[PDB]
Amino acid sequence: PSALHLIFERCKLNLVEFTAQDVYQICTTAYNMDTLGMLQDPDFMRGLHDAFRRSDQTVISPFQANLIADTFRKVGINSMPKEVSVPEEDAISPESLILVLRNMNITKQRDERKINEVLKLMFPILDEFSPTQLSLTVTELARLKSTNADFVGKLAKRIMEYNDDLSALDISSAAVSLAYCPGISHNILYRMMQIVEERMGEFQPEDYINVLHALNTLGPKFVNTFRKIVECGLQHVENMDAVTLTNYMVCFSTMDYKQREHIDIYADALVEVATDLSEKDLVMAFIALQRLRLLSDTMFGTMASCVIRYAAKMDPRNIAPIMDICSTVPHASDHLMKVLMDRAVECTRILTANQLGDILDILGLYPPAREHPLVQLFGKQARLRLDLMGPDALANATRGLANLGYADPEYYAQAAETGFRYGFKDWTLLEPMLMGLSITGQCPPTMVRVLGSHIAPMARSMSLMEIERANRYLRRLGCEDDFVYKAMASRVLQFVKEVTPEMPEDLQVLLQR
Amino acid sequence: PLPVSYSPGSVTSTAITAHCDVLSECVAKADELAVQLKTQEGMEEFVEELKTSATNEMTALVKQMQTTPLLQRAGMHELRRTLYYTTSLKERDWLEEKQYTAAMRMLTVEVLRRDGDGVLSADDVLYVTTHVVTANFYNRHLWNRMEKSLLKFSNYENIDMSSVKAFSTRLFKTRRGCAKETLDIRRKVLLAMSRRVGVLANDFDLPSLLGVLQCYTVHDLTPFHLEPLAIRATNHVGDFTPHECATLAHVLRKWRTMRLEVCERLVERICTSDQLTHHMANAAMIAIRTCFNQVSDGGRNAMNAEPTRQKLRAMGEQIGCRLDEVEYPALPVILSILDVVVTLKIYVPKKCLQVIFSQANDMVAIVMEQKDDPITAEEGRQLQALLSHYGNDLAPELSQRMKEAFREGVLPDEAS
Amino acid sequence: SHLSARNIATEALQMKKLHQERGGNPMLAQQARRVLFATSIAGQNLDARSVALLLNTAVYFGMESDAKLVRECIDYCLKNDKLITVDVLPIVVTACATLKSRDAREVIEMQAQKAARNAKFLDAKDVTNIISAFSKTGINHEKLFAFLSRRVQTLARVGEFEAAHLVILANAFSRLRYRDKFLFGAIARRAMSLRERVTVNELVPLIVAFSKIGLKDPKLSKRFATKAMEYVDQMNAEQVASMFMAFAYFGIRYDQLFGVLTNRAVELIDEFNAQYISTTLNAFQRIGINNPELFDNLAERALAVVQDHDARDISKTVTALAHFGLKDEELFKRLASHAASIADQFDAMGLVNTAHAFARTNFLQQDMAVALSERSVYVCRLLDAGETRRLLWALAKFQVRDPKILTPVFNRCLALHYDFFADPTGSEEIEEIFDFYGPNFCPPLYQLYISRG
Amino acid sequence: KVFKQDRILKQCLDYLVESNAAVKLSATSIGAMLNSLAAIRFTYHRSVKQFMIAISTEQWSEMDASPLVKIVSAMAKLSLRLPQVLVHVGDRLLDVYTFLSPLDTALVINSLQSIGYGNDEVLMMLMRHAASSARRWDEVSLTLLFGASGVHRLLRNVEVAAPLLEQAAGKTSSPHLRQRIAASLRRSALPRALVQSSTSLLTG
Amino acid sequence: KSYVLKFLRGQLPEDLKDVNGALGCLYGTLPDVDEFGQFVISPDVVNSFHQFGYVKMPIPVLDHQQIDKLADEVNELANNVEHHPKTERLYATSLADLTGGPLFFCQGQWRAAWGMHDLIYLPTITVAASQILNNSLVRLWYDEVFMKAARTGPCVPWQQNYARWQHTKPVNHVTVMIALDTMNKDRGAPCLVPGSHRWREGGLLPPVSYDPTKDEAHQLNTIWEIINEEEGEMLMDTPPVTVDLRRGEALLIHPLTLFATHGNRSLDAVRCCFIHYMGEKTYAVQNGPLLPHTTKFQADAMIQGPFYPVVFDPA
RNA sequence: UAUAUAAUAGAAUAAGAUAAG
RNA sequence: UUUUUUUUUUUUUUUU
Repeated sequence: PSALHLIFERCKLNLVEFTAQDVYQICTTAYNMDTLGMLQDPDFMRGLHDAFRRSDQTVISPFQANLIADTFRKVGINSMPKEVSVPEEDAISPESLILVLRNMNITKQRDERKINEVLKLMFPILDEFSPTQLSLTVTELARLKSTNADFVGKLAKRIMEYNDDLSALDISSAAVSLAYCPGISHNILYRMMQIVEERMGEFQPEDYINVLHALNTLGPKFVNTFRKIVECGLQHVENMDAVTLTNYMVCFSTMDYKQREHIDIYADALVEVATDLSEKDLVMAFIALQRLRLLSDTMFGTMASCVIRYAAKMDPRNIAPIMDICSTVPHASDHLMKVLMDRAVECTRILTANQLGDILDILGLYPPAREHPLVQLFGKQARLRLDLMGPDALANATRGLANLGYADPEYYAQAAETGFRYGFKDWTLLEPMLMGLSITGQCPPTMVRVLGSHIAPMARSMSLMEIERANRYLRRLGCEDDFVYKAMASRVLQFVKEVTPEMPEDLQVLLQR
Repeated sequence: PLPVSYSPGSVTSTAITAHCDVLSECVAKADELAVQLKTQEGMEEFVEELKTSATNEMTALVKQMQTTPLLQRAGMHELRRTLYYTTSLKERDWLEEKQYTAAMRMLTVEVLRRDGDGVLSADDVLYVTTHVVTANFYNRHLWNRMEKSLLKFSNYENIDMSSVKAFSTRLFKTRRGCAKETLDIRRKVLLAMSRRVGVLANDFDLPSLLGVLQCYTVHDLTPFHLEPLAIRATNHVGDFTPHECATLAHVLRKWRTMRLEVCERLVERICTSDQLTHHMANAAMIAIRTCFNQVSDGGRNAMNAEPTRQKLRAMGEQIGCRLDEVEYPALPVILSILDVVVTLKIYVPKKCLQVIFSQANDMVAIVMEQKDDPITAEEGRQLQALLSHYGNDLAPELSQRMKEAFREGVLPDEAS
Repeated sequence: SHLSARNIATEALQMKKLHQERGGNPMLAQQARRVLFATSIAGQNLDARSVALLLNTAVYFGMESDAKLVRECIDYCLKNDKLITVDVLPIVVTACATLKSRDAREVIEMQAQKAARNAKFLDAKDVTNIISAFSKTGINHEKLFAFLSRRVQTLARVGEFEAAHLVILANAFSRLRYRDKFLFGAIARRAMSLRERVTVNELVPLIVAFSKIGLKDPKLSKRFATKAMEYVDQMNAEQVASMFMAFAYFGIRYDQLFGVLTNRAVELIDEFNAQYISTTLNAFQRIGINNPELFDNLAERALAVVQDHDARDISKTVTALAHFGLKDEELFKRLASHAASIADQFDAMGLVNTAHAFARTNFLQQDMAVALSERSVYVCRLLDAGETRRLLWALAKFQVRDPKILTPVFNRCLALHYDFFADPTGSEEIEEIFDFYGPNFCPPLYQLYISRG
Repeated sequence: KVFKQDRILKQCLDYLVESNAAVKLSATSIGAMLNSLAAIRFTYHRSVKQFMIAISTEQWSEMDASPLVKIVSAMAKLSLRLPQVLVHVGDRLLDVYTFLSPLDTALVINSLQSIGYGNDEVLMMLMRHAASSARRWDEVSLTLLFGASGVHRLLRNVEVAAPLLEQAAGKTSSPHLRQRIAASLRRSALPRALVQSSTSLLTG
Repeated sequence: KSYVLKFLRGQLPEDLKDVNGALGCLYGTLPDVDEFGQFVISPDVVNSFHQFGYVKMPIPVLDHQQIDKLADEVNELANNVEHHPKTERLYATSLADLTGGPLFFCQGQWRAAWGMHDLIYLPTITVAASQILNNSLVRLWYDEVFMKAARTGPCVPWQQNYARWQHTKPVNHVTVMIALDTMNKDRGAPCLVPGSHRWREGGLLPPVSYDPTKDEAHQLNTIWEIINEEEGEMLMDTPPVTVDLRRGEALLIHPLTLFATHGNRSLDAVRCCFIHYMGEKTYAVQNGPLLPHTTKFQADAMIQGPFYPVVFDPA
């Protein structure tokens, strides 16, 4: 290929004047056919990237620039499309600021100063917007996570004014984008939901999905619209997609739907076709079913069987919810539980502090986890992660490791020092540390003094059984401060004003000291 | 003999002085024409001719500096005035970007060379820093070295008064829209000279006294070394114009020196004005509230606390009756004045309330019907509550207007 | 190891923690540097937390502002200003502290304005982290400091902070030179209300900060002195030297505490290093207490270990020995020969202090003198008139007479002639300088000197 | 030449609008000018909007198929959204849809999707015509059709989407397009069995 | 030592020469003292260098990602709107006047940049350089980078490396050229005489006068002006040869070989790195420092110190 | 009878001495 | 353990 070799050489040496469209065409033919060694050759791609960086990318669409950048990144060249400036005074048009926002959204490089500038050049010319342009700019602003609620409210009012000129998809997209905006007013939301429910008989499944997402985001303040959509969709329940059924479950859990008659129908329809769900959708369906108190003997088995085919490659952020669901439910889940423990053992390296703490906490009281090899690995990993644990993640990890019988005095001492650095606010944030120390039953006297000084103010808000547990922990640790026992006895006196031998031995010993 | 190369910042006269004298005379004439105006096209013709002459002179100076090693043979005063004119002609828009950058790059290079030698006195550092940061010309090494050398407070101990005043005014005037990265070095320049200002407290004149205090306060700096600087002003009230007493009250409040005794004199001096304005009344109300919040019901003189409040209330009424002469620019001023009056239970005549609410109605009769253009919803709610407390018969139009505005939703939220 | 950018930032933060507060293992630093070298966030979208963590970990591990990762993180911080909430503000501020570019200054100023605006809605964690982060940047926003001090006082009136928070708060507010007696009084009250929850490790730094801030009240020092006297037995050499320095900074003549501290110091004489010896000698110089047996012990230990002596340690040691009068023969020789080797590490004022200490004791070694004189050309720019006078007198006693070395010193003297010739002391020093160098070596300074001003 | 000097073309378009020459120009000339303007991402959309508005309904009434599809494609690529031009386009499509080539049909469908056309009857009947002539669709036509933004909206009926899906499975040989079509089928409103079979055919 | 603050315990020293070895960036780390045997150059390459005075290594010495990193660092060094940190750590830079020009040259970069510091300690080039100098010790002297303009990059006239290195006593030097980009006769490939390293028994031709206000023809044709008749007879048979280098290609050059670099007539910039390695037993000539702000040597003192680190030591 | 389309999000988490005016 | 906070401040007379 003498001609091909010459062309490649001339491209490599940066001696060819390339336009943005030519680079786009070369990228497309390299990514589609790739009969030649274009992507495999590094020098040619480096030369093409050098030509693209110095070119004029205004003559290509944001999608084309994004595709060029993706093609360059697929081989290793760190490429990023240029940022377009705000149009000048003559080119200030409703169709150009929307283009600026669209390019900012597509290329995934958002500048808030540019957003403010194009939001201040849109207000004077806001009267020139087409009905669809408003529904486009609302979603574009929502996808940029803008915090300007007044502009979105004005846009929503205008969208309401041109109701008859908009399709169902535009109305649903405007509704969901409005629901995603945090600071928007509630009267506008009520008007939009009324508009949606008036034009609700034309909805496609995509519009159903958008409306369900909007309702879930808004919350249980909008029960009437959810009731209307539940009553309408009862005809389509059998012939319905799985994802929208999962969204129905999520909305049912969120709104606390007391009408448990249609919930059974929708749940049965979901469990019929639950085989066609991905990781996130299946996890959300599990959580929604648990929070609605729907896990029966048979549907739990089918959902667990569906989870089995996914448990091998679950994300580290989707292991704790399934463990919690299995823990709360009283049915048989030994096989799924073992697979999840194996996956957690595999993922122990990348697990963060919170996820590791949750995994340890769920398996604190699990009998089969006592002899499983995850205990030592998780203990070492928690000791490593102890610097990054928070006030609650540390407590969860300590509770899980103490309940599992993992014995390592150094880890519990370091946890005590970390807790002293953070400080304690609830008894549930201090008890796991005490039982972890009592597992080994040894600590320096300064640790005992600090623990007692933390416990003493907290003794005025403990139940009698918790006082018994605290006294047990303090006796095991070997405390001798008198004010702590004074406060404990003072609290005990209120519940049992009688010093009669009726109370157990520990109580008489406590009040004696 | 050693080859020292130190020349005083303020003999060794090169062609730079001759170049700069022409610029000085041309700028002086172009400035004098502005005073002569108070034939706009006619005087614009002379302005254009002078601008072209100055541009040609600066072009010749830049070419001479580039071609010939004149900077090394130059002294220091000529270098400083060259920097001054290079920065000053740009804000007057008599130079282009290319020429300005070409001159200032060489100026910074020569300044860095002299700093490396060590011949930069404690005054030249301040001069270069103030005339560079206010022009917002960024050179990394120059900025870093100046910021590091402004931390040797032992050097800046015997600076002259005139240089202190010049730097203070230069930093004060161009503070309004300065870039954020300049603020920290501005504060460092102000603080390096703070001790010298402190020992200069008993030497300033009163307008310059307030100028320096306002310059330090607007740069969110309240150093302790300038503590006497305020005190003398507190002990020298009665020589100030009525308008200046408002800024003096604000400065004293921000300096933790506002007490009852000085507040009485400040309120009295404000009351001697020919006609009140929004600034004076607002400052008086804020000062009255601040002093009213400084009495304790269980303190050393808790029994004597009740008369003091009464006294303050009386002084409040002194401003309360003269509340119609002012012209409110924005709603927050009205809201602050009314809130101060209501919280302290000050008595206000019905005529003053009528005028205040009429101006408020005329102000809110812009945001909702024009709708082209920032009154937040909470501010409108506070205004409605105030009107309801004082009665809706005062401004019947305003009540309905606010109600229809809240129904419509024209007023945005605070979160937005 | 291939990982997502968030999964890389998490391990980077863990590596930073382990290398920071669990021993400075060089292998961890090298691995973190190698991992962060190839890390880029140009394409992937991340939270503000992940970007802030990446920027902080990159800046911590020696990465300057010229790198790609630092540039991308600073660009993200400049563009998306509203996503950097209070939770992730101190991380960005701490990362930008060392950087001194224009973008770093803009980011620091924007974060300062944000913190000063929202200073009344924070909690103990957020306030402590924000003030600690703003301590490191050297910023001088006094209004922000006043707002944060007010919030600290209100939040500590209800017993919110604890030992670690108080230590961090005191250190941050002392480094920023904010002499608010009410704020430090509130911090002290909160500390004393934490009975037996302020251990030695949390008590020594508090005393050090309270000494450094320079509080006029002398009643506060008494309580710290008594509590230290109670806690002497549980201390290593580090804290003994630390409180020597602290109670030298206070400047109050205590007797029992000093005796017990000296007993504990001579107990641990086999654990003292160069920095601890230098700190103890400097503290004794500052307080003026003459303790010759302890000085002999410290001199012997400093003779035992000389390689650990850094430029700061060398300077402090020689200055203290020269001021006190006690001096050894071979110890000075070892120190001078070592300082000759590391003459390229002395600071602007440490060099002057070392040279003047060696000149004042009439100890002249050719190698050390030559090294210090040749080095005294990159530091003359950063010298005050008194330090310049001291260095010039040291050079005159050293008999250098080298124009390449003399002309920058004389340039500095001429550029600061008012503060040079009007010093209340040093008139005899300048007289000896000019007697050595004569009138013809530098005309203008002679003409000024025969004019007395 | 991919030459971008928008001031020159703005002056030319201002002369075109001021001279009232848009009411006498030919349909193919209008399409060519609009396509040339769109090919370089013209900045001043106000001039193009005025130029397109100025033309009368008489021209819209008897436009041929190809110039009309060129005009609507140039409108879509310029991000132009005109409520009153689109109704003329819709009635003209109602008149002359039967003469559209498959590539013209794909271009019309994807361009109308790109401008968020609210009419559903025209889109549904265009999709029905495309399904009727599915045996002749090329590769680029299928990429243009199934590459539309809201493609899953149009895949309403099994009749309108079965031959198109089988033709795409037979002809299309790009993994990314097959994945996109499978995702659209998942998000569509087709019967579950057809979706499952099509996903099985396309992926794997 | 002293006490380092907690947030400063990971920072690198101001001068990167203070680092005893090489950072972990670029390649992982230096291998073991007995694992350096896999970087030996072939004897045929040694003979070719000794015959021609230059040779290009058989394989590229850096992978592509490392080349991108090095190019990015070179780009950041030549920054003008925001000057590079540690700029004052260089021996000399083209932006000392803050203006710049078509050709950007930077010397002493290894003290002020990561990666560039690690480039000094590359086993692939250091082992070959040691093999060139009779298998002995090698000490880095200094390095530089050239970056030409987009379309008006000037051409360096004919030059001999030793013409400026008169402070070093013996002729014991070697130069390694790394091409961070793809070079050509129109883009900046080096053109050098195939046999000029053995002319005049090791003497140096006089400095060449060039006019910096004209085209490349006279710049490349001054060689005839600077040579004598016999040198012309030698040159006629073997004309100067331009070697085209790709990314990562390394070129070993004798200090006495006449070489020049063609200008840049491509559509973008081109970057190249030169690293000059001495050998052991290389002595000075005069008192004072060889490079600006470096250690001051004696009359005939052997060259050593932190400014000239040892990068490879056999046995 | 024409050379070409491209958008789905999840994680709440605190280290600590600069030879000053 | 009881001291303090909430403005659109813009008026400094040099030849640098």
